[PDB]
Amino acid sequence: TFEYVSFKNLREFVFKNIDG
Amino acid sequence: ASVYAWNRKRISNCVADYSVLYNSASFSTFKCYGVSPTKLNDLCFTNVYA
Amino acid sequence: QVQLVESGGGSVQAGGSLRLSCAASGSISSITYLGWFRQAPGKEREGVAALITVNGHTYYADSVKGRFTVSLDNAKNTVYLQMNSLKPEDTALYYCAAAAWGYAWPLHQDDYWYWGQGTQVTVS
Repeated sequence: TFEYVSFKNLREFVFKNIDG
Repeated sequence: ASVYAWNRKRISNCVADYSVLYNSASFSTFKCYGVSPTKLNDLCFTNVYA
Repeated sequence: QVQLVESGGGSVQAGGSLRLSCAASGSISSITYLGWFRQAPGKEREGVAALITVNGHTYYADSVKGRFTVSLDNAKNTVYLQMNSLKPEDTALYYCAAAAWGYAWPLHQDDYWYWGQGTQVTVS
């Protein structure tokens, strides 16, 4: 029910699921 | 749509103005339950299926 | 929570003029719709005049079309009903009703309205 449009590189990420 | 096939369409991630609905000059039996239609535009809620 | 006081009735001859009123008191900004009713002796109470308070749109029945006018006075907090070109089929009890849920043309008795006490209008 959603849509979005966005070595040498290090694509770091951190994910959190709190309060819904 | 049809009444054997009134699909539960999901219109999402946009905005719907309702002030042009009162100035549409065509409404016959415009019925709002629960909340008044005056306070429909400013405050919204989830599950906006149509 | 909304109290309606109506006046302006009386007896007038055919072709004359009258001007009903219906003052509102209580939750005024929640009221979105004022409709005028009419109940003849031996007939069901039907819808005659209609007025959206927010929009200013007027809706009239086919038997009163071209003769009847409804107006809103927000300063005096009173809706009006001017009677022009009267005929002796208009001898009835008139009622003013208020709605805080929206507008519905045609008027229906079974909906939720704030009902007044009624005014006698007698024409002959």
